[PDB]
Amino acid sequence: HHHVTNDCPVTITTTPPQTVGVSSTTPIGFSAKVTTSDQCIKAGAKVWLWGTGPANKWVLQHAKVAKQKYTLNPSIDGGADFVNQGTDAKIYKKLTSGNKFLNASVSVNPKTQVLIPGEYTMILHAAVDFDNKQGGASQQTTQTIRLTVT
Repeated sequence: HHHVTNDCPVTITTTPPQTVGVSSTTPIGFSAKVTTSDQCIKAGAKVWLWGTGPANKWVLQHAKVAKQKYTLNPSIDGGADFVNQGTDAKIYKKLTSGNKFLNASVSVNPKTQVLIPGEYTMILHAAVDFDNKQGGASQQTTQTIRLTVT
């Protein structure tokens, strides 16, 4: 029903960098949150979050060794959805004035997923879809989540 004349921002935050010991058994949480401007929410903006893995799953990737990685399936807030009823892990949410954030998280369980020392990064992509004067448009950005082991 509405279009904007300044493109919607895509505003993502993530968990700050974490450090853990190789022998820790505690679950490690990582989360991301996406929003946009109040005017874009009024206009009907839809925000997105996705990873770089198969089916847009989130990948915690060792800096040195290509094959060392964990592909993680996200959990999302109750107002968000997965693409195609969950056949893909890409996430979207139509924001509203009473519900302004898309929130999602993953977890590494050291008990089932072995912890190797070193640096890990996890790339997340976020976007916002809206209409401007030329019709459908989107802006996207990226942020990298970090984990240091031992």
